[PDB]
Amino acid sequence: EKYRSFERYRRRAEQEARAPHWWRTYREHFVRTQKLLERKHFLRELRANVEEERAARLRTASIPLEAVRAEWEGPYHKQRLAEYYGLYRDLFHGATFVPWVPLHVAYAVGEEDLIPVYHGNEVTPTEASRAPEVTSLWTLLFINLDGHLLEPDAEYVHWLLTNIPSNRVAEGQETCPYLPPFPARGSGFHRFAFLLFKQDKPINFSEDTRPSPCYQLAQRTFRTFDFYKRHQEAMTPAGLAFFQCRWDDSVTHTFHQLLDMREPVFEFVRPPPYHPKQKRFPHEQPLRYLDRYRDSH
Amino acid sequence: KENEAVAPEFTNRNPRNLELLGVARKERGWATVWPNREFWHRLRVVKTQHHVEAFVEHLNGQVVVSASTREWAIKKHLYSTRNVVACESIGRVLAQRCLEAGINFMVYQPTPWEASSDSIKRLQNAMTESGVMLREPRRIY
Amino acid sequence: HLASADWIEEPVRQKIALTHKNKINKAGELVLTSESSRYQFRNLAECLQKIRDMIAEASDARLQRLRIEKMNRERLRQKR
Repeated sequence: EKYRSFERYRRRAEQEARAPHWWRTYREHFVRTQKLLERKHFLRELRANVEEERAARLRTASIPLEAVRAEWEGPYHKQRLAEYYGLYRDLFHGATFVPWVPLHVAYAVGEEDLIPVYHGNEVTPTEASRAPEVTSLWTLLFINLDGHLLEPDAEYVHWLLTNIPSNRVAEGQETCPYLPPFPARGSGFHRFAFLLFKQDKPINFSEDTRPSPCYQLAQRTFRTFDFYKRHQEAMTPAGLAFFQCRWDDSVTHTFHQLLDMREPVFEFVRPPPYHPKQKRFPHEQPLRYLDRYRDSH
Repeated sequence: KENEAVAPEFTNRNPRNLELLGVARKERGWATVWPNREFWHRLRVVKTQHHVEAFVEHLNGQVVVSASTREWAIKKHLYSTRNVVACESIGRVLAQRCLEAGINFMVYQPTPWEASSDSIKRLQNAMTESGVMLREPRRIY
Repeated sequence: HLASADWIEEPVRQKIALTHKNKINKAGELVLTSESSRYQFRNLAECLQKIRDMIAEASDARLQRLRIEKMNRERLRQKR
């Protein structure tokens, strides 16, 4: 058969390229049931509706999109964002968990509204002046995955709560007091992820308790993997929420006022200049040949 | 002061840090192949016999944001999976999923007939009003 | 120091700074070097000549996109 449109060849060609082959190619080098029956009944009703048919032919139909979002929510798609941004590799050394509790967080700004914290969202450090609102007996931890200034694997806590009764977070132990974001300048977008871990039994995390207030980076540094490994028996993550933050004026305030340190500033480091090595005695070297080699020409 | 201690060079591990900054590498090869590969993300719109689907796909071929009328939430409020209005809704829904995913920029390369289709044009109108950009920023060298 | 230097006229200073911003240090000084000859005076002479050329020669979608991405973020920031 011959493709009657370019797309037919393109779609097959695109699919063909994606699939691996024995010959070398670029990619290898560089790379419940009851509910459905109820759903089917709605389809018949929706299709039968004469008004809906008229709207379709009149191209005037509309949708309550807000309902779609709630019904769509979500576990499988929520995992994609966390994995896509590299939370799992940095936070659990590659362990991947499907979030089952629809965790949602927002940074409270003033009193009129609270800034959402989507998956992959961008929130300025200024807007994060105060701690955010997070919505059985579980725990909850805050992380600065790439906000660390000295060690790559290490990361800093904003605030860590343990033994959170049911859902109410006010009763959780404030092991780590809240700290505003402090992303270094020149490093682009820093990803901060919010993790919710199922707590099988209430356990005193004396090891993770930190002085309140604490303004030392030497004690804020920690590792999620080893911390989770120590509690991995009773800890199974289920909630995810992470945003990106750039440098901002508030960051200077955080680094100086309470962190009490000079603001970190970074940029791509260029290689040392390349210098040709001329010969001390240019034996049998004319000026015309040296003229091309030297700057003058 | 202990806090002052900082490494000479930063350690940023965010995959999209370079992409968001614009310094991430875009495929500049494939000079003998069409179309250009100088896009971090692409909008893939698949119109099946009974369903219309739109996706946002990275160069690697893995969809990050997927919007399909096959999804239960959209269809229940959507009369017919194949329709001009459905293209608008999936674009707005795809945008909302893009809003959920944090992806603001994308590269759309419609085919000659696909571009001429009014439904796809309205779907593009759905994306622009939702703020999703059909054109990505240029790479930084 | 390009800006502080008063011998260069102010209009030239701004044009030089914009044209050769890459050669300005964080302190604001204009830095140029020559290591292309075995003669120290030649390197000095080359450096001086380049300065003379700069004085004589001296004598947007990006912003919109930054607004668009910021506008997109605000619309993207909708989970209330």
